[PDB]
Amino acid sequence: FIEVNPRVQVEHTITEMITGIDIVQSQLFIADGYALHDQLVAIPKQEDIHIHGSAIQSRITTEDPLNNFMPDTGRVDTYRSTGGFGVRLDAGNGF
Amino acid sequence: KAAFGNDVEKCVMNPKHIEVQILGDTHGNIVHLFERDCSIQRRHQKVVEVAPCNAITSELRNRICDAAVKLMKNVDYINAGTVEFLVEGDDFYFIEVNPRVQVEHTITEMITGIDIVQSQLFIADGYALHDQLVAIPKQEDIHIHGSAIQSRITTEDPLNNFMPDTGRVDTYRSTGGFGVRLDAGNGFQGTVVTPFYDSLLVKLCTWGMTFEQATRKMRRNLIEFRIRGVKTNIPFLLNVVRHPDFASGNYNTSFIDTTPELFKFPHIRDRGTKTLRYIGNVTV
Amino acid sequence: MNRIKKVLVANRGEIAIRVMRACTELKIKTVAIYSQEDTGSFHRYKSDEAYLVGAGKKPIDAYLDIENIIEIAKESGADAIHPGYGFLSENIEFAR
Repeated sequence: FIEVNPRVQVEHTITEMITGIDIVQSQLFIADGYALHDQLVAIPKQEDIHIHGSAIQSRITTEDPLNNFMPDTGRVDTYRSTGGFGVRLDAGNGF
Repeated sequence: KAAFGNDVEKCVMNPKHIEVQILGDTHGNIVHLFERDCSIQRRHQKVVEVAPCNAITSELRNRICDAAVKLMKNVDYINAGTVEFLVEGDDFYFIEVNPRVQVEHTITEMITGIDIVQSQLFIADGYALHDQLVAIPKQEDIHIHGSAIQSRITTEDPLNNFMPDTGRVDTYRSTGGFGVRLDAGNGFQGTVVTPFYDSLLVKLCTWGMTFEQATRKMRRNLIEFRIRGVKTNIPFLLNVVRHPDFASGNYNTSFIDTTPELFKFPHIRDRGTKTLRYIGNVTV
Repeated sequence: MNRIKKVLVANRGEIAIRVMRACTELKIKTVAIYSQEDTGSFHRYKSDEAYLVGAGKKPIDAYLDIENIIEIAKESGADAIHPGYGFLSENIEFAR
């Protein structure tokens, strides 16, 4: 053991992708009090929770590695994202 | 004669349009990637495609799929292609065969986990389906994870009877998040749509463990989209996706047309645009 | 990946792009083709190379100039051609 985070984490996406379970939707159901295994919440019994595939996440940031990762600033004149099979994007300050 | 170079079967009542995706290598290995339900259609034109089909029994599904396999095995079929079927009650019947990738191949990718087009390329290089690099499992090992719905945002305007609007897209803001895939067509901020080619801007597919889950994500995504400069079919797709008979999962080819409400659209004011009209007016 | 080092994408639009994405994911060079009316379509910028095809041709006819495409395919060094869907996807003469 090293630490415990009582919150959503940045990297929760990948776990969503391999389990199939929408974490944040679940967070909201739980705060409304529903049980994990209710019909609506649709989280399966632990025995029934499996891994599909694997998922890698990387965060594109304005940290510039030539300038020792000093977050560059300014206006984004051109932003063209990607997509396709097996690609998810969670947009931040990116338009 | 007008449509094609060249100038009769028993009509059917309220069928369900079901396709099966097939992959075969140069080494006589053939596999199916399960069905897709394209029963939602307008004047017999596919609109919203869903996989897998929720409303059929697994026993049936396998029968249909195995039927498709038997056929493509019989022809020693190579690479990717699709066998279409029409389905009534518990009887199914062959309709057509597409020896190519289909537009709606995405959803099958999403439930199987198998990259079809990557596979197409491996197969054309000749590798066996079950090679290490190609990593397609034995049929027994191919399963369904969740379900996925695909809808194609186009410039067809439903007020103008789906005449593909033309022009420049001044604002195009796509969506994303868990269980959302986008396959971009002619859909970036600068682009101008010509009328010469088809109307499609972007293909929006969403996935969920349960189809009811996926439908939710589709709803949100469709609303979230901001496209300006051209009319689109979004408000139409929203009405079909909102419709309760769609969420039920029991629909047939005759589901559109039979339901006129979908063609009635909310009279939405954007306070915002009208505000800019005023401001712009008095400014000039 | 073995005997395909480079591939031509004998199509436009969404489907063209999907293929390119696949190739690039497999370290395969890609070549696009665009009609005169499609000098603007962003599928042409998404490839490693691109050439105009249907010169003087009616816009739909342009992506069906079989012979042209092969010349383009041969000049490019394209080991293979992916026709996507629609257009020459099902055309026998081309396949042959």
